[PDB]
Amino acid sequence: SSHKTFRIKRFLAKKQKQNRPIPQWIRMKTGNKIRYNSKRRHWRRTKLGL
Amino acid sequence: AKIKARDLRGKKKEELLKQLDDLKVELSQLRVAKVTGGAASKLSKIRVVRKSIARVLTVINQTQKENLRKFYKGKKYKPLDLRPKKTRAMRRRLNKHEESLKTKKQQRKERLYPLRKYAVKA
Amino acid sequence: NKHQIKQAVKKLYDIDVAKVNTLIRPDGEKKAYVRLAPDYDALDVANKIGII
RNA sequence: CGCGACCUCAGAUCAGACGUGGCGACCCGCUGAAUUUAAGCAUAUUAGUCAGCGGAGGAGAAGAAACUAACCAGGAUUCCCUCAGUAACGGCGAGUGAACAGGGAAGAGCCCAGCGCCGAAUCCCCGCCCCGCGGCGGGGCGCGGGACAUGUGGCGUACGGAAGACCCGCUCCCCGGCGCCGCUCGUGGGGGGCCCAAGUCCUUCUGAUCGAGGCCCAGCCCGUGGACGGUGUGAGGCCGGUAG
RNA sequence: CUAAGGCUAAAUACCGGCACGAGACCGAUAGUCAACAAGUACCGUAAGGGAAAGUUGAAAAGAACUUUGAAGAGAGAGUUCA
RNA sequence: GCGGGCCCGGGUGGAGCCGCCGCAGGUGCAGAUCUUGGUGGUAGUAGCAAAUAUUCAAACGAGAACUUUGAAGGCCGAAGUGGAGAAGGGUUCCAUGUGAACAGCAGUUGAACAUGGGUCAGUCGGUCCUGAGAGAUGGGCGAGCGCCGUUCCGAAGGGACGGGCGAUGGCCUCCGUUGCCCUCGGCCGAUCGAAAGGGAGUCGGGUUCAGAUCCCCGAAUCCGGAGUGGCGGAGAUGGGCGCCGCGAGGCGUCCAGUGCGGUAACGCGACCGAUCCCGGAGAAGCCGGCGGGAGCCCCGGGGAGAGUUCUCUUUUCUUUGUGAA
RNA sequence: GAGCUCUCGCUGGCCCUUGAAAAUCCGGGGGAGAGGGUGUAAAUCUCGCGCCGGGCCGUACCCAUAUCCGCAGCAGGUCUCC
RNA sequence: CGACUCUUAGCGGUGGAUCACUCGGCUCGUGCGUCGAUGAAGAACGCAGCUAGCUGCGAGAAUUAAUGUGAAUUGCAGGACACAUUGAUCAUCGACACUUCGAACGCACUUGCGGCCCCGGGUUCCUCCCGGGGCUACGCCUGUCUGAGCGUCGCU
Ligand SMILES: [Mg+2]
Ligand SMILES: [Mg+2]
Ligand SMILES: [Mg+2]
Ligand SMILES: [Mg+2]
Ligand SMILES: [Mg+2]
Ligand SMILES: [Mg+2]
Ligand SMILES: [Mg+2]
Ligand SMILES: [Mg+2]
Ligand SMILES: [Mg+2]
Ligand SMILES: [Mg+2]
Ligand SMILES: [Mg+2]
Ligand SMILES: [Mg+2]
Ligand SMILES: [Mg+2]
Ligand SMILES: [Mg+2]
Ligand SMILES: [Mg+2]
Ligand SMILES: [Mg+2]
Ligand SMILES: [Mg+2]
Ligand SMILES: [Mg+2]
Ligand SMILES: [Mg+2]
Ligand SMILES: [Mg+2]
Ligand SMILES: [Mg+2]
Ligand SMILES: [Mg+2]
Repeated sequence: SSHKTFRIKRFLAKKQKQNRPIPQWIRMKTGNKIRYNSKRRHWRRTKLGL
Repeated sequence: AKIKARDLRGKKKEELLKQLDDLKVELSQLRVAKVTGGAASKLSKIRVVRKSIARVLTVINQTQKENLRKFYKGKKYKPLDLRPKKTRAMRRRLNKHEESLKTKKQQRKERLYPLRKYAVKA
Repeated sequence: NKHQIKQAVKKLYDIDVAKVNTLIRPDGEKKAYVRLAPDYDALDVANKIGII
């Protein structure tokens, strides 16, 4: 909106930082059952209904 | 290079502050090296320096609070952080002196008619 | 604050600052441009701190 | 024209404390229906129930008769069985519906106001000294303050009480510290940590035995230990444990 | 019996909390919605609604290397009792 | 074996299973427009037809109708298919790389995926003010969470000047601060409420792959502080009297001196002043007509660059300026 | 040049419609008080310069026959300037 | 003998039914039975060398101190440690520490505006300015101080 508040900007920054994929070296751990992030958020669907 | 609390217990306050300043300078340099590529050996020192800073600050705080509660030991009124902190209800509990307190009537009754030991069938 | 940034830079790197421009990056971190006085050179202090 | 007491009433970033919210299975105080049944439905029933509000603890509430009974009487409160689907209530329809006594679990009794006698004999706060002070107490020293006679404390409360008269035998209970011996029932009270038996025996299957056969008596050893789990299958004896 | 004043533990209750034990109970469409990054992903402005999803192998020993193809994909070879 | 079903043979499978005597049950499916999951015919079928339109050559590339470059032909035709914002979105923005999946064909392309990078303010806005309204205290009601109401059943301003006292601090000269005493004092309800209302003050050039009235360069401006006033200038250096000196001028004394000019409207760089009172600005509807200024368009020319020139055309096309203060 | 747009200024017409508040700034009426006393001072709603500071938050991009809402790159909807 | 179609069988596809496994549920029972203004429950934002989620933690931020045990953690490097040394990891946890909202407490919720004291930068307290530290909510009890009343009285 280019007129966002500080709280909204912090929320968007945290979501953007969380949107990254899972690192590869996690898969090499002994007790690992995770194959992909499965929580990736795209900006076309799942429009983050603030 | 290992920092242990045993040596830090006896050191003076100014020496501990200087050591803390040196450790913070080293941590800043380690961050600068981290953002400039650096190396695995340099990057592994970040945790060591952070834990050394934590140890120095813990020693400082423990010594300061021990001295402060030594100063207030005996005063009727003490700072809130130095007061015992058990629970909200337990601090509202009775003083343990009023529980043992008995009225003159109760003391008269107990003194005049104490509970006695007895046996039957003999 | 910008005053705090100016004083911190002055105390750390033994430098005098002309002005500071700050912004909040779209990741949660604060980015500050520290303008150096004409007496000192940014390249020299950058070499001294290690970045190049 | 002002000052000095008292009574009512305000201000405080005045000194020291207290309440606010959360959980809410169980508990206490209010408010509080309609689905449903009556083969319809309005009293009834659903139901002092759900929904809503407030308030605590480890339990809460209740509790020591302005009682039950009518008997040759019982005797605080709480819970179990029975009383009893009974007395009773109810378009006397559908339906609703206790209490007493009896047998048990447990069992504990008490305190004020008033009435009156003691020189307020009473209580709170601030200063100093001594002890311990991490659930801030005890004693002493303060013509240092305040509360209180519009009533504090001692005796004393329905089971009677107070004071004298003079009959009888006589004088240990509680609180705060200083340390000490017995480790105090699941047969050493609670919490934590480290440990305590015996085949990897001989052949033979298998990728791998913990399988099969055999070994001074079902076989070799332990057994107050033959639960369990792990170990490349199905292990009392490989390992942790198990019993004590 | 002596109301219009007050206190009191025990026998009682405990689908929440802390730490344990057990089962003629279910065995991944069952059993709590949730055996798994589950009150998560996701939906609605909101009060709220709310999943699907366990299994290589004893041991990754997870297929070196050669060959066709741009690659996805194959043909040989190798590991493993498989 | 009438049957419910059962016993053997073969293959796969790799770790538990069954008979008999009794006990117990969440114990037998073909249907419930049953619940969940999967799979067929339809079917390589309907369809990939709203808004005029593409073609040639080259490059990268394994691969080109869809990418890029150049040329040609077109459309949107300044109420645009152009250039910028508000709400909303939230990294979709920029650079590089891949072509697993998506972009209902394809793709060497993408708003896809993976790495990194990017948002710079006294002057642009929030922040300040109040509007419609919302909502505490006082007060009242309510079993209660709370509700009514915003001046109504309030000891509602903790502020200020001048004077006095007391104290400290700083060359206790001089001043500040704080405390007390006297004195002065209407407001009108705490507070919230507009990124389009009110609200002082910044523009020009350059600059990035992506930011610039924000960065750099150059010119300004607003608010606040300014004590010891940093300076100059205004209050300012007038007259009379008694002397000295040829005179300019110098000395002593009395005073005036909080400015000056114009008949006037008003003007000159300033040109003491409190509690108090008055006024103005902020601060205003819609519509018509006319006039001034600017930007753009139009015409006659000069230059500079340029398409046509098979005939004509002193040719047609583009440009030809200066910020705030 | 009744040329288009913006702006400034006059002049009218309409209302049983009369078309915002506050913050903030300024001018004026008074003289409570101050000044030094004949070269100086108190004052300058500060006349011209000179010195110091201005903190916090937003700033990318789309803004629509593809970056928003309609389950989507949906012939729909969505407030403005040149 | 063709193609297509129908039944059966072998093999190969889609699918995940059945069986066997289970660090998960359901039910009953035992003991204990503890939140918060010294700041609860909950929420937000951050913390790892490489770290998205889960879990853990709070600028001392994948944990500090102390105690017990005693040679590791591990997906890779790096390594601290000499494991003849309080000594790696673990468990316990009694010391210390514990960002922002939230009963949430200077006023509102924008992370915007303030007042009262102290210290430092600037000063040589001089007020502007900057940084740091401690306070500033409501109700209520006891007590203190300062007050009002044509409330009831006493002296002058
Ligand atoms: Mg959309
Ligand atoms: Mg008594
Ligand atoms: Mg009926
Ligand atoms: Mg019926
Ligand atoms: Mg009916
Ligand atoms: Mg009833
Ligand atoms: Mg009671
Ligand atoms: Mg009874
Ligand atoms: Mg009967
Ligand atoms: Mg009495
Ligand atoms: Mg086993
Ligand atoms: Mg075994
Ligand atoms: Mg053993
Ligand atoms: Mg399930
Ligand atoms: Mg067709
Ligand atoms: Mg057309
Ligand atoms: Mg456009
Ligand atoms: Mg792009
Ligand atoms: Mg396609
Ligand atoms: Mg406002
Ligand atoms: Mg922009
Ligand atoms: Mg389209």
